Amino acid sequence: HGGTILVVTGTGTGVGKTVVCAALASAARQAGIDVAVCKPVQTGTARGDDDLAEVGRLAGVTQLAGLARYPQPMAPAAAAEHAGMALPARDQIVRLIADLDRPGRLTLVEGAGGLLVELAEPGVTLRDVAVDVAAAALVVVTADLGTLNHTKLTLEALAAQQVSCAGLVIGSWPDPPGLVAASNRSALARIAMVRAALPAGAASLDAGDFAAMSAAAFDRNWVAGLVG
Amino acid sequence: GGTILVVTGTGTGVGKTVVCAALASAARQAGIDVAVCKPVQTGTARGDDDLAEVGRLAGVTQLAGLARYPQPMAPAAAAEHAGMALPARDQIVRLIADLDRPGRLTLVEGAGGLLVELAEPGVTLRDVAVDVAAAALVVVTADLGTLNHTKLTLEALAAQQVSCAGLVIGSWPDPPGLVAASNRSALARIAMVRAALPAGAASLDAGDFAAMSAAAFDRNWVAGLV
Ligand SMILES: O=P(O)(O)OP(=O)(O)OP(=O)(O)OC[C@H]1O[C@@H](n2cnc3c(O)ncnc32)[C@H](O)[C@@H]1O
Ligand SMILES: O=P(O)(O)OP(=O)(O)OP(=O)(O)OC[C@H]1O[C@@H](n2cnc3c(O)ncnc32)[C@H](O)[C@@H]1O
Ligand SMILES: [Mg+2]
Ligand SMILES: [Mg+2]
Repeated sequence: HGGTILVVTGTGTGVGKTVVCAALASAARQAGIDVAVCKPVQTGTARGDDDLAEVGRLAGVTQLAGLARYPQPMAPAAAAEHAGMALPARDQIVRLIADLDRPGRLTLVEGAGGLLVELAEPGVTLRDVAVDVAAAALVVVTADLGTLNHTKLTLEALAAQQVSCAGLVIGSWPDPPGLVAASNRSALARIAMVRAALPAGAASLDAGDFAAMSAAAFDRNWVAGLVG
Repeated sequence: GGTILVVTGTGTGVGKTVVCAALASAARQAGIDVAVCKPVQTGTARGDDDLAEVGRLAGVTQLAGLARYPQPMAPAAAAEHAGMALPARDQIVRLIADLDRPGRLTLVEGAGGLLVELAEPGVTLRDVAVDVAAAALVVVTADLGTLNHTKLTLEALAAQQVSCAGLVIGSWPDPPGLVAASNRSALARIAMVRAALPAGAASLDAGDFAAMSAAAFDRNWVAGLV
């Protein structure tokens, strides 16, 4: 059974993971692909952080699946302990994802921060979860300096667990670029394939312009190729 | 040979140089002899000079480098902007092994994070630490995102059997905050935290710096390094 499961991870916190989910969901929806988006661990609710609500905003996705939510804008382990709550178990995240899986569906799973952040006790990360559900990983990266060492460390940690890499996406592309933010994209595109570079402030594009942005941002052929 | 530590970090601008200077300053006050190698320096046009920072703050005189690049980019893009090549793998490794003598603490600073291209073709500080059989001291932040970056760097080290000498928080803020103090406890759960240097230590003069560094590390560990 199953369709296509992609963890959408990142070189760090705040790199565009959520806008990239919403852009790839949008492009896949416009290709006729059914799309589910899953955020198993959500911190920062007491300041209004809601990555599922944002994905439904920008892309209209309705199949939005959550699990654990914590008020403080901290790492999940710290946020949960600050609230007196536990992290979810590994099999609770896996079940949440497996229930969404469906032939012909693209299910996108957003972690918390970067690849090795602890999501379930003890020390269970998005990479473990990717292993359990046989998912490949989209890696959201910046163009700022530091992006190369963080990307390489991230690709290395995936391959050490045989989690396949589906490419990279630049979460915020400034118009026009600069010498580092050009040599980086050139250096990034030498490390792996840049599936998209979402214009800066895509997160503020209204429903209309986001749909158009997303369709151009991604190679319509690559998208449709992710799911039979 | 003596003791060789590569002093790496989770990223750019995390305080690797001030930590070199701080550990060199503690080691000297423990009667240890210290050398620092910085094979590739970039950003010389705006006047970046990591080895001179160590000279001033800690009084090291054995300060070795191989290449200087004007543009403030990573080594590879700095070398390519200038139309000239990075040094070669053999030069860097041999410079350090020649620096290494018995009784000496020799610290090596790359550029940015562990896996940035340091020599040609695409050789990293990790490859250099393999060749010279160095351990790695890992300079980190206490900000959001440090646990992921730290775990990513520590796994990369261990994949090539380069031993982790410990963590050092390069800048400890005043006052900590909820995130920074939470991160400090969690970092300590994944490796030894040898020091957390106060924010602004790199601006101190040599006497203040030597006093801060003497208090920042544990005497026994420093004394045991060599
Ligand atoms: O938003 P954070 O806390 O970084 O959590 P995250 O790890 O899930 O973040 P992403 O990789 O998905 O990157 C995109 C999000 O960064 C958020 N963000 C961006 N700029 C911000 C700012 O100045 N202040 C607070 N949050 C911001 C913004 O809400 C994006 O949806
Ligand atoms: O100094 P950079 O360019 O970051 O390259 P690096 O790889 O050698 O960086 P380090 O980890 O060695 O140490 C952090 C540096 O950030 C420096 N820095 C300190 N205050 C700064 C400020 O206001 N603005 C920009 N950089 C600053 C600081 O002096 C350190 O040299
Ligand atoms: Mg997000
Ligand atoms: Mg430095």
